[PDB]
Amino acid sequence: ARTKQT
Amino acid sequence: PSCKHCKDDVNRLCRVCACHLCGGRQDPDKQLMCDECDMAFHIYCLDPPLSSVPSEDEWYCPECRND
Ligand SMILES: [Zn+2]
Ligand SMILES: [Zn+2]
Ligand SMILES: [Zn+2]
Ligand SMILES: [Zn+2]
Repeated sequence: ARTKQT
Repeated sequence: PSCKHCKDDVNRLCRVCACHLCGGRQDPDKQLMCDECDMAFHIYCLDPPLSSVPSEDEWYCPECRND
């Protein structure tokens, strides 16, 4: 899943 | 300011541009981005909280989750 850092 | 709500003040909570549940900016590597609404959520702020980031492609937050 997509994180804030990405 | 990129964010009109908190004016990018690092000492201010913001549930718009940081964690939508707690307003905190720490641990962006642990903030999940909802694939529908695009808000951020700390894994440890969810109910239930996740001990790690999910490997699954897509993730939907509690507000967008199709029960
Ligand atoms: Zn903000
Ligand atoms: Zn949080
Ligand atoms: Zn959502
Ligand atoms: Zn909300």
